[PDB]
Amino acid sequence: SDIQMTQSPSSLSASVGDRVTITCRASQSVSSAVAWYQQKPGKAPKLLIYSASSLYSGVPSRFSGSRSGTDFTLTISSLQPEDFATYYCQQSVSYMGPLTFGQGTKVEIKRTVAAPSVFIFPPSDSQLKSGTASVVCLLNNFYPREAKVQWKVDNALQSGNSQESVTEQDSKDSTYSLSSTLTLSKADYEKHKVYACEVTHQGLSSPVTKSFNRG
Amino acid sequence: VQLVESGGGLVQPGGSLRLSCAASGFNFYSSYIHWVRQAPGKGLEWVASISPYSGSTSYADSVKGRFTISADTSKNTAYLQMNSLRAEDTAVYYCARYSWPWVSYKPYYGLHFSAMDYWGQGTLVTVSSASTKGPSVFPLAPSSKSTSGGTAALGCLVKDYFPEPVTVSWNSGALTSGVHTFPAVLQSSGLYSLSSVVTVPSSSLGTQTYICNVNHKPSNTKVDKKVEPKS
Repeated sequence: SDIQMTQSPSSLSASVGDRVTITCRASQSVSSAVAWYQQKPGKAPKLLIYSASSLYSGVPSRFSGSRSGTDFTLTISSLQPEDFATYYCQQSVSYMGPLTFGQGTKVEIKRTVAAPSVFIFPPSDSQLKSGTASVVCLLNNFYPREAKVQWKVDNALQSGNSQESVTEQDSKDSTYSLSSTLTLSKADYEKHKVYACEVTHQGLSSPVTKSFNRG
Repeated sequence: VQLVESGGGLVQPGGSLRLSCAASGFNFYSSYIHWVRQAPGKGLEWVASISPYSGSTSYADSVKGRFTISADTSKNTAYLQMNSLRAEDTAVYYCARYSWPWVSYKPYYGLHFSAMDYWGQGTLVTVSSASTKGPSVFPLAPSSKSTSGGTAALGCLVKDYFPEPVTVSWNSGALTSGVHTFPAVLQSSGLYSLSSVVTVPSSSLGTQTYICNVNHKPSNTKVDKKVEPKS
């Protein structure tokens, strides 16, 4: 007798000022026992709407909820940059019974294209004592999230020895930043001179390369 | 109103942990207290509920028989005793509440339902046989070529630690402009790494000092690393 909450879409990208509608279908009647939460990465969810359509105190009036039978909707009438989040529906129709959540909808703020600023960092002498060298390339404050980082060592393309991390979308300017870390042994690091990261991004007229010479 | 979770940490598979949820600022006796967890990268999953006034409890099938939820109204505190832990129990555990009543009826109209208005910040439970390892902190030194008045970047690389989490601040929290602390990545080695960077005026280099403050509570580690231009 599990109640499934089927939330759609799982992800969407929309512009500031757009109307956004998220839907949640319950697999059986949940009466009006549906709440909607907003969660920023790494933070507790925050209540937006309770009992299907009541706006929780302090929540902006651009958020609203509706029920039609077993179909529930959360609408954001005019999306704002701070509305980037994952949104979840949750039912509580069974008293002291199972509470079930939708799978979440990740809302990204679409904005105009912005090219990254690029920086490269050599490994520290402190790290080299340990036998490994990390070389880091930073792509700062860009949109959209898609980017290509290609590492070159003495103009030879690298593959398989790098890992990327991307920040969550900025709540104010809606941009991303990205790090790429190239990991090599100290011995291999000392066999080569020119370390370069080449960045391709749609906001750039052509790829941007930053480099250093070991030493 | 506040809820504060405690007790999370690293625990071996098959082991046990007791989480606590300390409540303040509301009628704990009348509320309903819930534990809701979030596995890394995954959604919210309800675990258990209790009504402190009566002692009644409820559990998700995934945890029945292994977890016990309880409450002490004398101390306004709820607890989750987790036994026979599995890797699938690794998650951030939140405590949250309903105000009484769970559901009310308006005659000749409908039902009206409570929701989770207050949540704690969450406590991380990591179920693993791997051992705790403290981070090594390395400078990401600003370039010499940040010339004549543009923008420079500098940072700290926080490498090879376990379990999560690490937190990073700059100048003990006084510097937030332009700071980006990246999500940790799991390396193939099984250890985590992350970087934190900040952009500053190129003119500020050489006259300003920048300290990255790294905290890895699982290893009781606090490192304050000064990040300088390399001479």
